[PDB]
Amino acid sequence: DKICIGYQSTNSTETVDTLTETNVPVTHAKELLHTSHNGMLCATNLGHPLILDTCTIEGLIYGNPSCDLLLGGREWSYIVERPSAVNGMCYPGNVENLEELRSLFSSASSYQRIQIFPDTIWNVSYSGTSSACSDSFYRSMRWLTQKNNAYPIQDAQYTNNRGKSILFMWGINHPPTDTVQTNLYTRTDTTTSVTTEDINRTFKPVIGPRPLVNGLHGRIDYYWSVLKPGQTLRVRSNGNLIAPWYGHILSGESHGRILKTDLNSGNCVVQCQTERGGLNTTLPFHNVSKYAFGNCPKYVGVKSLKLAVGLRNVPAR
Amino acid sequence: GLFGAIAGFIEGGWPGLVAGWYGFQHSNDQGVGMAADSDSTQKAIDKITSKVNNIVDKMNKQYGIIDHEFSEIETRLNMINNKIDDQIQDIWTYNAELLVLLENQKTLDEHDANVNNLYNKVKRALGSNAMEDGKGCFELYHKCDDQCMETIRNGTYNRR
Ligand SMILES: CC(=O)N[C@H]1[C@H](O[C@H]2[C@@H](O)[C@@H](CO)O[C@@H](O[C@H]3[C@H](O)[C@@H](O)[C@H](O)O[C@@H]3CO)[C@@H]2O)O[C@H](CO)[C@@H](O[C@@H]2O[C@H](CO[C@]3(C(=O)O)C[C@H](O)[C@@H](NC(C)=O)[C@H]([C@H](O)[C@H](O)CO)O3)[C@H](O)[C@H](O)[C@H]2O)[C@@H]1O
Ligand SMILES: *[C@@H]1O[C@H](CO[C@@H]2O[C@H](CO)[C@@H](O)[C@H](O)[C@H]2NC(C)=O)[C@@H](O[C@@H]2O[C@H](CO)[C@@H](O)[C@H](O)[C@H]2NC(C)=O)[C@H](O)[C@H]1NC(C)=O
Ligand SMILES: *[C@@H]1O[C@H](CO)[C@@H](O[C@@H]2O[C@H](CO)[C@@H](O)[C@H](O)[C@H]2NC(C)=O)[C@H](O)[C@H]1NC(C)=O
Ligand SMILES: *[C@@H]1O[C@H](CO)[C@@H](O[C@@H]2O[C@H](CO)[C@@H](O)[C@H](O)[C@H]2NC(C)=O)[C@H](O)[C@H]1NC(C)=O
Ligand SMILES: *[C@@H]1O[C@H](CO)[C@@H](O[C@@H]2O[C@H](CO)[C@@H](O)[C@H](O)[C@H]2NC(C)=O)[C@H](O)[C@H]1NC(C)=O
Ligand SMILES: *[C@@H]1O[C@H](CO)[C@@H](O)[C@H](O)[C@H]1NC(C)=O
Repeated sequence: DKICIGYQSTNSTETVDTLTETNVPVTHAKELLHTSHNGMLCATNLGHPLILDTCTIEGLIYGNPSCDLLLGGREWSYIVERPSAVNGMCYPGNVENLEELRSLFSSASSYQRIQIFPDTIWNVSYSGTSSACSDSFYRSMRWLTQKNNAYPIQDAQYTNNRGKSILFMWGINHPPTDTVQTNLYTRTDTTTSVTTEDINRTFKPVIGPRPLVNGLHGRIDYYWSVLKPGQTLRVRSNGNLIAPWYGHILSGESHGRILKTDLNSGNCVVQCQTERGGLNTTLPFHNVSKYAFGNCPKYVGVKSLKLAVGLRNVPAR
Repeated sequence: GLFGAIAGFIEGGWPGLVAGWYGFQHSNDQGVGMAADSDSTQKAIDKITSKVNNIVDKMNKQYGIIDHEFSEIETRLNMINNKIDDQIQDIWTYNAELLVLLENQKTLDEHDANVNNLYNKVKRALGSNAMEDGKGCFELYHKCDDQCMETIRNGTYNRR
């Protein structure tokens, strides 16, 4: 009679690697890398994304006349700018510190407009528009121009008593000719000032024709800043100013992402979202994307991370 | 391997051993058969299960990379940012891969050691009442029926 010691062998085809050997056959193993995603843009534990399909972030912020649907304010987990979003700054010109503005905005989880300067306060025309802006104008600012061949010095004030920071915007018009300049502001030599307890900015026009854009040779330089609680904003101008009209109150913190993709969105919720799709998992790693955000595993750029559980699978036969 | 048992002097595994990783096979007048050793197997299951949980716990923390936008004149800031992202990724990928490769070796060697420890336990118990055939079996010098066999398995064999 005899008694023998032995170990289990199975039909498992699972294999694992070590530093001194590769494709070692094992009875049991566990894949630690999650590699699937639903191919969609979903809501995360922070809510639904703000999907911009026709308006760019700055188009929204400045109130481009084609983005009226966004005037009521939104709240989001993250932002998505479809490649079709092309409505930004309708009137030719550029936004100073655009990257910082888009970043500041996307970091918040919501915005709500707030009126800064009521139309009544002005002693000049304030409803100027342009064909470059759907024969209208920005809902965030007012294109101040002369009224009755007169443009007295404008000097308005506003104090943030909302107990929250207000993101505000404004612009400086640069006419293509001296005639258009006098035509709109009565004078060719103007001085505009935007100030608070902290900032102290001044601007002066520089007439001249720039290359054509939106069928125009003129331009408007766009700016922005943040009026903190208790601070007072003040604007003085005798021409060329594109006055602040409505500002935004930003709140909370979102995932702070700006995905620029046309990936499909769905009525779904995931713990972890990426620009390629979302996923749910308890595994420690994933190889979907280093840009993943939400409640996620750690990203690792590999095809598999198979951990040995059982022993070396040795076939008797 | 390190402990010389698995795929060692005990050349092959048993497809007949279905309950666990390690066990015994006996041969006497009443017949032949095998069964897993619960004590050794359950202890190994707890350890590796624990290892899996700790690995998962230690490595499931995410790192955040936002695809920041940079202007025309921020090309240096852009490269600096890319350098950070590239190394964060490469370092963590290295840690992940090596942890798995290295722990895999230990896991395989531990099963080997558990088999070796079980074999030596029985050899010690049997004493001079048996001789090793050099393949994982002990040729008993006396008749040993199922009840006798059970004493060897549950470690109460009389005449250590
Ligand atoms: C009717 C006329 O004479 N057309 C002029 C235009 O006249 C604007 C000027 O008198 C300002 C001064 O206060 O007032 C505008 O009236 C506004 C009104 O106050 C407001 O209540 C109402 O809601 O909106 C209107 C307009 O917004 C007069 O319309 O002036 C321009 C510049 O001197 C003349 O040049 C030609 O401009 C052509 C482009 O047209 C627009 C445009 O951009 O679409 C029309 C806009 O109405 C006008 N906006 C404003 C506030 O003036 C703009 C703007 O002046 C320019 O963009 C500045 O560069 O021009 C085109 O460029 C053509 O080549 C020019 O010869 C125009 O004939
Ligand atoms: C992915 O997970 C979504 C919620 O995330 C987490 O899911 C686990 C389930 O294991 C749950 O225990 C956690 O509480 C939860 N984390 C949070 C946010 O607290 C799932 O979302 C669910 O979707 C269903 C759809 O009918 C909805 O009724 C639930 O209210 C909703 N839960 C939450 C928390 O939003 C989602 O279904 C899941 N995705 C997949 C692939 O099933
Ligand atoms: C527009 O004009 C009105 C009146 O000319 C200005 O209102 C007055 O402003 C002065 C100085 O700021 C105050 O002392 C008065 O109490 C105000 N009273 C009136 C008449 O409203 C107003 O400030 C001007 N706004 C602009 C566009 O600069
Ligand atoms: C993430 O892991 C997967 C699986 O290891 C990688 O491999 C592809 O996986 C799919 C689905 O399992 C297979 O159909 C393909 O044949 C695999 N391609 C190859 C050649 O590996 C996948 O590539 C990884 N994802 C990323 C973005 O790297
Ligand atoms: C190990 O196995 C032996 C054999 O089955 C067990 O010994 C028997 O125990 C019963 C108690 O129910 C006694 O009545 C028998 O006389 C014993 N058999 C003989 C002749 O040895 C022993 O109890 C088992 N020990 C353990 C730890 O399970
Ligand atoms: C294991 O695989 C062998 C050969 O493929 C086969 O003959 C045997 O039936 C399998 N065992 C089980 C549990 O099916």
